[PDB]
Amino acid sequence: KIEEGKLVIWINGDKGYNGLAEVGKKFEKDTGIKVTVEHPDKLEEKFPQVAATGDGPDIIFWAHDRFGGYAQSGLLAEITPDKAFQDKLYPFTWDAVRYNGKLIAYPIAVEALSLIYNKDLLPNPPKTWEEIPALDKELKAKGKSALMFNLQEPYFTWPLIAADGGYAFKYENGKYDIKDVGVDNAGAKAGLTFLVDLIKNKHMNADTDYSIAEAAFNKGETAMTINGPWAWSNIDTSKVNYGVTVLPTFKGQPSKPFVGVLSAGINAASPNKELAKEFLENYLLTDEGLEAVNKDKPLGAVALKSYEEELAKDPRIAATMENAQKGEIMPNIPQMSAFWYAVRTAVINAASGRQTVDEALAAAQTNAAASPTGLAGSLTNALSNGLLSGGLLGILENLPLDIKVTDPQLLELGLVQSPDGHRLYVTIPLGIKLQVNLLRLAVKLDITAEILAVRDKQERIHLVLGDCTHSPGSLQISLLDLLDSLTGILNKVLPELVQGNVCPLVNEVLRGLDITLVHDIVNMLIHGLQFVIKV
Ligand SMILES: CCCCCCCCO[C@@H]1O[C@H](CO)[C@@H](O)[C@H](O)[C@H]1O
Ligand SMILES: [Mg+2]
Repeated sequence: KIEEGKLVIWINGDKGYNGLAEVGKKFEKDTGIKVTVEHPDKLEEKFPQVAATGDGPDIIFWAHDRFGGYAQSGLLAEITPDKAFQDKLYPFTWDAVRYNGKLIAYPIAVEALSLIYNKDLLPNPPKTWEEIPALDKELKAKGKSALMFNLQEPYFTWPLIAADGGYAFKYENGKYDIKDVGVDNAGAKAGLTFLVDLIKNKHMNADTDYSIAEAAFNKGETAMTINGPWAWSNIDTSKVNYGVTVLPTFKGQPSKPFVGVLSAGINAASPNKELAKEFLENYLLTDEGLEAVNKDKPLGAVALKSYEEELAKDPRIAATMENAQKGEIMPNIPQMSAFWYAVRTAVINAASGRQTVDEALAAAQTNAAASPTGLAGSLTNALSNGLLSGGLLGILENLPLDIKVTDPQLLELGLVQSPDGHRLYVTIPLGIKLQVNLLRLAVKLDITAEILAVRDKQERIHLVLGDCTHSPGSLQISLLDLLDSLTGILNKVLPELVQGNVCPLVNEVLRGLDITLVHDIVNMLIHGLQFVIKV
C-alpha cells in the first residue's frame, strides 16, 4: 500500500511542514518524483501501528528518543550516508541516531533548555545556581521573584540534578546499558537538596508548573525562567525584553540538560529507501532546504554545521547549542519510560517533603532500572543477584596467599546459546585487587558453566548445571598504581581453587531462580528456540 515511485513524509504539526513541502517541490522538479507531506495527529503512535502492518510513510520525522524503540521493532531501515556527508553534521547529533552500532536516521535539529532572563530586571544574569537566593531577597523587596520554572516535570529539574556526573542510562557506542542508571550520586543529592532548600527558603514554590512559570515570566513578575525554544514566541508577544543564555553552573559544574534531536527515519517497509536518502541528503539537509523549513516554522538550532553557523548569529540559538553541547543526549530506548516515572515521583516527593532527598533518589535509582526483560536478561540478573546474596564476594575475599585481597567483584555475565538452541553456556567474570605490603594488582578471570535441561522421575524436567570450569586462558593480572610469574603461579592454583569454591554456589543459585523463569527457559531449550542475543 506504500507506493514505489513517490515519497510520503510524516512530520509533526508544530514543525515547518509547509517549508518542507517546498523542499519536496524542488525535488519533484529535479527528479519528477512526487513528495507528499502529512502531519497526522499522534504520528508517533500511528507510525508503529501502521508500519508494523508494512504500511505508513516512507520517512518519519520525530524526536530521536523514539527511534531506538522503532529500530528494535524492526521498523526503521539502516541509513547509509558516506563519511563526507556525516562530516557535514555535528558528531554528537549522530550519536543520538545510533542504535547498536548502526545509524538509524538523519539528524535535523537540536534542542535543549536554556536560562531565559528579563534584561530589564536582570541585565547581567548569574552564572551560578548559588547566587540565586541572594538575588531573590533583593528582588522580593521590589515585589518580584528571582527564578520560576516548572518543578512538576523532571525534564526541567534534571539539568541541575545531573550536573555532576549524573546520567539516565549509560551510553556505549549507540548502546545504552539499561542496568546502569546514573540517577543517584553526590551531585544529584546536592543538586536536589539545593532545589528543596529553595522551596524551604521561600525562593521557589513546590506547586509551580509550566503555566505558572510561563505567566510569571511573561508578565515580568520573575527575573529568570528555564525553558526551550518552543517557549520563545509567547515571550515575543509578551513584550518582555529577554535574553537566552547558558544555564547556571552548580558547584562549578555546568547544568546538564537533556538534548532532543529532531530526526528523519526511513521506513523499513519503504520501496523508496534510495529516493528517501537522496531527498534527505541532497535536498533537505542543505543551507537552502533547512532555510525553507526554518522560515515556515523555526527549527531552533540545527545539526547541519553550515546552516547552524548562520543561525547562531541569533544569540538565543547559539545559547541553545551551547546548552546542548554541555547536555546529555536523551537515551533513545523505551526503558526511558520507567526512568521518567521514577525521577518524576522522586522530585515531586522531595519537593512536597513526602520523602527526604536521599530517600527519593535511592528509590528512583532502583526503580528506573526495574524494567523487566526477556528470558536471557532475566536469567543473568537472577544469577548475579543470586551469587551476591549467596555471598560470592565474601568467598572471594577469603581466598589466601603479604596479601590482603580486596575489592571483590562480580562482573557482567556472558550468555551463549547452542546453534541448535538446546544448550546454554554462561560466562562468569570475577575480580579482586591484590595488595602486597605497596604493589597493588588487579586479578580477573572467567568461569564457564553449562546450563542443561534434563528429564528425571523420569517424566519431570529440571534445569541443571553442566560442567563448571575455570576458563583456561581467561586469567588476567593487571598492574595498579612480578608477572608473568605471578600469573604463571596463579594459573596453577586459582583456576582449580575458584571453580571449587564457586561452581557449588553457582549450582545453588541456579535452583533458587523464579520457577516460571525456569520452566519458560526449559521450554525453549527443549524446542531449540533462540532467546539469546548475538553481541
Ligand atoms: C526551497 C527548496 C530548496 C531545497 C533544495 C536544495 C539544493 C538542491 O539542489 C539540487 O542538488 C542536486 C544534487 O545534489 C542537483 O541534481 C540539482 O541540480 C540541484 O538543483
Ligand atoms: Mg560534536
